[PDB]
Formats: sequence, C-alpha cells, structure tokens
Amino acid sequence: TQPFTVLIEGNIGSGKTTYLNHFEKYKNDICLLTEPVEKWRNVNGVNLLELMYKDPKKWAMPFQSYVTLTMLQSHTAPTNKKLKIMERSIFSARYCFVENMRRNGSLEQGMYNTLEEWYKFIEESIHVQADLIIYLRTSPEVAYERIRQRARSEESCVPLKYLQELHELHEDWLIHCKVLVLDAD
Amino acid sequence: TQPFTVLIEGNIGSGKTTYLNHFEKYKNDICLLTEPVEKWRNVNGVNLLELMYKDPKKWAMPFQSYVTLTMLQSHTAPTNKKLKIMERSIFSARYCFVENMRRNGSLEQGMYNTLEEWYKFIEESIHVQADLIIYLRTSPEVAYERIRQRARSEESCVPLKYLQELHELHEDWLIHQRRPQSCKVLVLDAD
Ligand SMILES: Nc1ccn([C@H]2C[C@H](O)[C@@H](CO)O2)c(=O)n1
Ligand SMILES: Nc1ccn([C@H]2C[C@H](O)[C@@H](CO)O2)c(=O)n1
Repeated sequence: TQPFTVLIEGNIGSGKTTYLNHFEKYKNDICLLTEPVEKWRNVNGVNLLELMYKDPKKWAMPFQSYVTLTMLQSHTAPTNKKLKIMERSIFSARYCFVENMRRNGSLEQGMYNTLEEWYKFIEESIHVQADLIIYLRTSPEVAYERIRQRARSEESCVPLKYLQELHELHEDWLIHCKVLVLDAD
Repeated sequence: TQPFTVLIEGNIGSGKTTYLNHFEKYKNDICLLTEPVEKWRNVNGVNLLELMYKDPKKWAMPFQSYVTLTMLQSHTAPTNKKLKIMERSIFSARYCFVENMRRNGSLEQGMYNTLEEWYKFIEESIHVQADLIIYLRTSPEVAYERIRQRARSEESCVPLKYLQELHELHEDWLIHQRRPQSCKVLVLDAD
C-alpha cells in the first residue's frame, strides 16, 4: 500500500537537495523523503559516511549495507498522502554506487556478492514502488563545483574522476519505469 | 503462515548435525532445515565461511550479514508441513556469534552497529516463528574434541578459548535468560 512514487536521481552535486526544497511548501499533500544522510552520519555515534570516504576498502561494505537498509525503510515507510517523492533509491545504490565501488576495487568480490544477495532477496520479497524517475542530469565538472560550493567535510576529498564514474553509471541506467531527464547544469 | 517451529541451538561441535539426522526419516511430516553452510561456502564461487575464519577483522562483517540473510530465508521459507525444525537461527547469530565477534574485536563498532540495525528492522517488520528451542548443552572441551575428531573444514582451527566464549554466550541467552527470547528452552546434555 504505497502512493504514486517519484524518485529523484543524479550524481553527487546534481542539485537534488535544492530541487527537493521546491516541494517543501507542498508537504501537506506530498510525502517528502530526503536522502537519510543524517542516519548515515549517526549510526549510534558512528559516522559511516565519513568512514567510507576516509577508508573505502574497509568501510564501503558496511556503509552500502546501511544505505540499502535506510533506503528500504524509506521505500516501505507508511504515509496517507497520495504522492511520494524520494531523494534517491535502492536502485541507484545498487546500479551506480555499489557498482562503482566494485569497479574501483573498494568492494572485493565476496563483499559485492553479499550486497547483491541482499538486493535479490529484497526484489523477490518486496515490490519496490517506483512510478517515475526524475533524472537531474549534470556534467561531472559542474557537479564538482556544486560539491565545493557547499561545505561538507565528508565529500571534500572526492576526485572529479569519481564523479565521472558515477555520471556514466547514471547514463547507462537512465539513458543507454518512465524517466524524465532535466538539465541540472 | 508458519508451522510450529523448533530451533536447534548449541556451540560449534555440540552434535547438532548428528541430532538433526535422527529426524531425517520423518521428512514426510516435518520440515527439516539444515544450517545453510553450503550457501555460505558458495556465494557465487566465494567461500565467506573460509574467508571469515582466515581473516575475521576483514570478513566477519560480510559473513555475518550473509548469515543473517540466509537465516531469514530459512525462517520465512514456505512449507505445508505442520512442524518445522531449524538448525540454528537469526537469534544465535545475533546473541552469540555477532556478540562474540564484537567482543573479540573482529567487528568494529560501526560494523556491529550496521548488523544491529538490520536485526532491529527485521524484528520490527517480521515476527520470527520460534516455539521451542532445544539447547544441546556441551562443555567447551567436549565441543573442542568433536571438532578435532571429524573431517577437516573451515572450523577446524578454532581455539578452545573461542569455543569457551561461544559457550558462555549460549548460557547467558538460553539458561540465564538474559537475552529477550520468551520461548521454552529444553536443555539436553550433548556431552
Ligand atoms: N548509495 C549511496 C548514496 C549516497 N552516497 C553518498 C554520496 C554523497 O556523498 C552522499 C549524499 O548523497 O552520500 C553513497 O556513497 N552511496
Ligand atoms: N551466525 C553464525 C552461525 C554459524 N557460524 C559458524 C560456526 C560454525 O563454525 C560454522 C557452521 O555452523 O558456521 C558462524 O560463524 N556464525
């Protein structure tokens, strides 16, 4: 029992937070689920996001596992509203962020495989509500400027190359469920 | 929709496999779920059990996460039989095996916390069927002997100290009732 669901997808620095704020005035009639970064930063006093960025070969696995969980919690969360808008999803976690961490060697085969088994079990047990994806398409260099533009201790070591990798993965998934592409440049 | 469920608990080398085999002849009327070791040994060609034992600080986290999943799959698996018997459970994973890996330093705080968030979400979303626990109570020394008397596998180098740690945790849970079980425990002398 889930309302019409829109997912906001795009690279780091694609303006999703700014875009999602346009909907804040409609909170009375729309279910607005911000990406649970605050959950990730305080898993009982542990900042998994910081640990992942600081040491990905060690922390990519637990971090992405906790991402999967929190996204699943958002996807299945109860609301009486007839429209739901989600910042990101279990799908970008899987198809972009986990895939990239596998490709750059931060997730070893067995760790990726464990994450993959969870996704399979989720998809087999739960139909995940996804009616529309709004893809905030950017160029990696503009995304880079947006990250530096905002003070975020965690992401302040992310190379342009990493953003390029995440860009191509969003392109594969979303270009190469209805997808609406917006020029977020 | 799950039948009456019995969970077989106890240390490594407590004789659970031998004990579960006594029920094999009753497969027609009982749902028999062996501990999914074969799944753990072959996660797309990856032996997570071997990797965990060889390098626990690296592999305890993904291993126990996969344990959680496979146990959950067993707990929720469909059967038309009116009795189900399970070798181990999500509860021993949480209360003994994960707790011990946390205490010995193989699971850092953040990794333990991630595993714990999954357990919470599972208990809040799914009532896990558990009607009876049969505790195959052994002494660590006997559990140790059983391991060293059988064929070599991933387990075969676990120190006696590790088995003593797991023993006390099974006692805390199943005898002291210091973990939130609320379930009848039948203790058997598996020595
Ligand atoms: N599946 C995800 C989702 C988000 N992030 C990171 C990218 C940003 O740095 C931050 C906020 O979205 O979290 C991530 O590594 N993996
Ligand atoms: N949660 C669990 C369950 C089992 N095992 C191990 C103990 C045995 O060595 C092997 C087969 O039971 O798996 C484990 O490390 N963690």
